[PDB]
Amino acid sequence: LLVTKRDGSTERINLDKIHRVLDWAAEGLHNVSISQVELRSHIQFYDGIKTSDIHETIIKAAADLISRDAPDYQYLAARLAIFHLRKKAYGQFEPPALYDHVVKMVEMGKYDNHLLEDYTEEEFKQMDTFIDHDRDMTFSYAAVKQLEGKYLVQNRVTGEIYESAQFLYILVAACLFSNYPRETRLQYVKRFYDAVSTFKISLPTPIMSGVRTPTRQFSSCVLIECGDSLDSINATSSAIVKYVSQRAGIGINAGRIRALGSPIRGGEAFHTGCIPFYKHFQTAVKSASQGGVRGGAATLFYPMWHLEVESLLVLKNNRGVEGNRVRHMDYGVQINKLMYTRLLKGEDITLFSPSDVPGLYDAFFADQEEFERLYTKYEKDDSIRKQRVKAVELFSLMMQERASTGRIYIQNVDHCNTHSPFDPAIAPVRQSNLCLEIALPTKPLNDVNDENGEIALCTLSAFNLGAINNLDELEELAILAVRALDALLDYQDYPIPAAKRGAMGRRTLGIGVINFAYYLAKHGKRYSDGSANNLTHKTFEAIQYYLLKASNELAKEQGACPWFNETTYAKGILPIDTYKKDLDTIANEPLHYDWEALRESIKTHGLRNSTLSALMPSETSSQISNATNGIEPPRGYVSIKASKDGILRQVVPDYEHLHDAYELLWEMPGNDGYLQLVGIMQKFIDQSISANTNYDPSRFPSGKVPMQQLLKDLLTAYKFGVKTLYYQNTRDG
Amino acid sequence: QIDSEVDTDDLSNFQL
Ligand SMILES: Cc1cn([C@H]2C[C@H](O)[C@@H](COP(=O)(O)OP(=O)(O)OP(=O)(O)O)O2)c(=O)[nH]c1=O
Ligand SMILES: Nc1nc2c(ncn2[C@@H]2O[C@H](COP(=O)(O)OP(=O)(O)O)[C@@H](O)[C@H]2O)c(=O)[nH]1
Repeated sequence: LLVTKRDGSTERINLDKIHRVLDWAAEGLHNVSISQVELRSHIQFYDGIKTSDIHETIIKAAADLISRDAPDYQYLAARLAIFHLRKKAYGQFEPPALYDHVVKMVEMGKYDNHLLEDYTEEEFKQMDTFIDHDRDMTFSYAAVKQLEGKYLVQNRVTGEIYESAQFLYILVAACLFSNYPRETRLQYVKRFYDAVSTFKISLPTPIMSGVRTPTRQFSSCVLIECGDSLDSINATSSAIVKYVSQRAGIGINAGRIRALGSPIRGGEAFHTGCIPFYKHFQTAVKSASQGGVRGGAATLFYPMWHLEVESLLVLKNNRGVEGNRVRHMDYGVQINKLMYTRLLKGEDITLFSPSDVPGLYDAFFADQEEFERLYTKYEKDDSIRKQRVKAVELFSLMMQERASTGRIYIQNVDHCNTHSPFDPAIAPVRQSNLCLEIALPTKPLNDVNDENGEIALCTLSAFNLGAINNLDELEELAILAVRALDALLDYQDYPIPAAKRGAMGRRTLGIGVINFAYYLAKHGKRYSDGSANNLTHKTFEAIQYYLLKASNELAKEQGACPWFNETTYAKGILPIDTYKKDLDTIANEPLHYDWEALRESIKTHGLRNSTLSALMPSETSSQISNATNGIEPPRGYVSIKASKDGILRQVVPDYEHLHDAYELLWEMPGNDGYLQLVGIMQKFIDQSISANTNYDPSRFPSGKVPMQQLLKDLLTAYKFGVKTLYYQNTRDG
Repeated sequence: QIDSEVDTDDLSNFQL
């Protein structure tokens, strides 16, 4: 059996060497058969097979045995993969010295040159002693696939990988704390590196692949508000094109655009509608996409009383004339208490065009008393153009469309402003983002470079709840997370004036969690019966407490954010003072942290960041740490994903011992349990949460989800202070 | 599949 090498030279097969590596990789794993792997891969060998191909074959062999019954194959495959990547980058298993590596990469143009200016060779020597390359042996197969696929520095054309996981982690840390005083700089670098290398803190895909390289584009979320004017419509559109070329998710508020038929310039023109403009936003969003579908996503918001709401509600409906359909954008309907009350009483809802009702739109977000006043006034005013619809009809039309597409989202505007970090009089929250978890203030532009406009941006990350022993571990973790992301806000580039304005003014952050499901599993709690309410309350109090502590400490050191005076925090108001009171009936856990000490310290020294927390979905970050995604229950014990190399399988964390503890997604009898946990989480979260709603046809008579049930769950969510609602999953069975 | 049947008399009691 002849073997061919990298230079294309022939050597004789050495089956004992292969076995050694397999043995190595298996160390410490349970229920994995080395022979099983050898049988399956040896049969595909042949005379003159390249060495790389042998590696791929054994890797896949291992990978194909991943299962619930033997989840440690995930690691057998992983380690084999890691081994192969080491040799692929360094030409041996052992990684080079940090300094040598960085020098080589800087010379090749793969790493930023500032790294060498910012740190001395002695400092790089010191950093090398922090690194633990044996941490590469703790990844799961799925995780290594992601790492190799979209994180590790590489040549996309030639397929060459230039680095390994541990250099990624150390250098990310290096970059983010490069402007720190020399007395504390490396202390912070080591602590952050440990956090992320031992999976305690999860960082977003953009940061993970970019920080350390020459780029400066790290923005993933941008919220744009569009005024009712051709200049603003053009500005918005221009802004989206710039941002989607750089991979940012976009949240667009286009609620002010006047309705179809409305007058233009007087009576010399009569509006064309919003649809046309919506279609213009869609092409802007998809402007940097392969073909015109792929990547670049956006969620467009509008009030429920808009005059064109019935046409807006069915924009993604897959059945209709092309000129009345904007299918490739998700929508977020904005509701408030008044609208829900009309439904409960079986009354009508009046539809108005924003241009015809002075003060109404603003009141909708910042003052519910004033909104009701104005709203009833204008209903009776006969000079105002309006339309009446039955609240049950509108809610069902909306819910039918949300049920069938899964992508018609809700946003409770009152909850977003009565319980938030911002003062609604000065900086109201009028929209959300792509995934409905960000909620930041925005101002319309009159031109792309308008400096008086405001585009919201948000930097994200997350805490791995399955990697901490006790909740007081979150103090260190919050320090590292806040400090690193605040440094990033000054590191990255801002293509549009208005976006820099918001980032430097308010320095807003969005830190959330991953691995919730696993966490609940190991504490013997479930989602559906209410058994996790108090633990969730305890857990989310810790997270918010320590995050505010971190941000507050940072403000002492480096000054609060410019526009800190527009926050409720500035007035001594806290998350615990404005939450939805109904919550008291479903959770009795006490506060365990000193919120009153903190209240005073915030008032006095302020916050570096106007917002700190936001619960977001995560697929890719969770994969790297073999964690359940965000706060959602797994759909099953094993995840299957498609790849060029083969089928990727990932087994939920500690399946061996917790299989009966988990509560799979379709096992829950309803949404109540989960909706209560979201409510409890929203007590303490600055922004919002990407809540889902899930329905299974086979649990209902005749396999049809009753509208009654859909409306009931909507109301429940409103009752416990839920700000937004993301996807609606319906089962395919 | 959904069953579009809304009972407004049942929802009316709900407290927001
Ligand atoms: C001029 C014009 C505007 N529009 C719309 C789209 C915009 O949302 C909206 C206003 O943009 P503009 O008409 O430029 O705004 P303006 O301040 O001039 O408005 P007004 O007419 O009240 O003085 O009108 C059309 O639909 N067709 C037209 O021919
Ligand atoms: N990673 C990533 N995030 C995006 C992208 N487009 C938008 N986002 C933002 O990223 C959030 C998704 O959560 P994140 O933790 O980044 O996801 P993950 O890292 O890809 O699993 C959304 O709320 C968006 O605002 C994208 O292409 N990739």
